Amino acid sequence: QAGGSLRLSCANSGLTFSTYTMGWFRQAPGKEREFVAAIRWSGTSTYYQDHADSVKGRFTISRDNAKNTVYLQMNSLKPEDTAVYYCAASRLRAGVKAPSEYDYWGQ
Amino acid sequence: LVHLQEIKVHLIGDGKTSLLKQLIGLNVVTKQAPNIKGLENDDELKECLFHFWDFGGQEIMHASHRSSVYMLLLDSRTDSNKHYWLRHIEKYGGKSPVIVVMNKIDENPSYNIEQKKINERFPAIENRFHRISCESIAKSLKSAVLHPDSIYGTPLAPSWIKVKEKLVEATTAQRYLNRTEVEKICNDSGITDPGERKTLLGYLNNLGIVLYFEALDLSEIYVLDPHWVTIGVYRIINSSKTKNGHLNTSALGYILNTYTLLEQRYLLDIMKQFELCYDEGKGLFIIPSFIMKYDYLPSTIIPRLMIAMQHQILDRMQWRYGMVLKSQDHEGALAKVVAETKDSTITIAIIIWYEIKKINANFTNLDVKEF
Ligand SMILES: Nc1nc2c(ncn2[C@@H]2O[C@H](COP(=O)(O)OP(=O)(O)OP(O)(O)=S)[C@@H](O)[C@H]2O)c(=O)[nH]1
Repeated sequence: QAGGSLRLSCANSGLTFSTYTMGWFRQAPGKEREFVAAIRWSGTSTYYQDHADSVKGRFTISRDNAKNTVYLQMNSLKPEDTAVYYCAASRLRAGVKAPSEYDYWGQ
Repeated sequence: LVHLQEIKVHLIGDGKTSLLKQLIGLNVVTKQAPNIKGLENDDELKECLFHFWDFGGQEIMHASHRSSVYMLLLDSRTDSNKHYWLRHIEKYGGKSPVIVVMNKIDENPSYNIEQKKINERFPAIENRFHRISCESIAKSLKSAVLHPDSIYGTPLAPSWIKVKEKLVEATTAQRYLNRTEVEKICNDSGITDPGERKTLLGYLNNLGIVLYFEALDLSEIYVLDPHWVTIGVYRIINSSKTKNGHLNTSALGYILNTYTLLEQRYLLDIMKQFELCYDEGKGLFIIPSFIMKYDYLPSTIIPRLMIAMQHQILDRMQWRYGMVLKSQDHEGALAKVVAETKDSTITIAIIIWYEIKKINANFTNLDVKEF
């Protein structure tokens, strides 16, 4: 419901991991895969950890290494912000914060 | 691959001790996540290096001592001169995240700046503000470090980090590398691409461990150590002998003193190369630190306009904020250019405009006003 909560979990098993960054992209009406929140987490460490537009507090991003999962927490959801979320994996190790390198699309 | 996990922070005042209370330093101090109070709770950045630099003064002007975070510092009496350091961060530095903090709120608990207007005016802020006196500073710092416009987690080959460590080991003692030695260390790992070596040196410089400029033009020194080569410029730029306006012939040993006469004339050549002063003759030194108005009046525009010493000058007539000129060209003209920091203006008494434009050309979209 409007301004509620919604935790989405995206799991990846047996892949590069270290050479991989997980980014969430929201685009329902062909919105050209707009960037929402990415994380280059390596164990307890985290390198990129950046947001866009709605920013933090509104949207929370976390990663747990216990089951190799990334969690997107939806809070104060604005009804017009209706879009479908996709997981994307970046693998290039030359140049941090690589949007165009999110080639391996998730589920 | 292997990431870098390092960053530099320059404190930009007009305070600095107040933010040194969060550290528990004449710039260039190193800290880790446990060292910072209030940010050690997050294990996200446990293995992160922090470099803190800070200065302050009126005639002290070292524009070049992303890949950093700038915490601008404000005080109620200095809010009139606020556009200065903000435009300085916009022009020089990089595209680094900026955190504006207002300090000493206890003396005036009713003063708050219009943070919205400056936040929209400066897109590197993004509402990272504090109004504390002597913490949200830790949260702002964390949210600023992990930014695409900054380098904290950057994937580079491990050979690059070995080369960086070897360069640090060489520079902490030698203090100045040769181009031959730079290439030798670079090709120790086999890397000889000018682009690759250029990026490695840029990541070494923009993080402020080993400096490197494109205007040295000296074969004796290629890169250089900020722990000594910047403090050296700091000593000579003000020693109460340059306050009067003229430095002695070679009495830099009286100023300074690991530093000797060889390093003395190394740094002499360096300071003439940085376009800060002119050697005139017989060991004389200037150290210069119509209606034309500049927002963010560059601190070193008079030092660059006074390099033309063998040109129009009447006789040793310098205000340390101005000068007097006497045209030696065809006919006879008397001129004088003087600066006013409190008004951010320059005056002209009656080539001069050509030199002013040639000096201000080294700026990126610096607004100017003529009257
Ligand atoms: N006792 C005490 N003194 C303070 C406090 N805050 C500021 N001061 C005083 O302010 C002075 C320093 O002002 P400060 O804002 O740090 O200027 P600065 O950093 O030295 O100069 P700058 O150009 O880089 S901004 C010190 O003398 C210090 O005593 C405080 O909370 N307690």
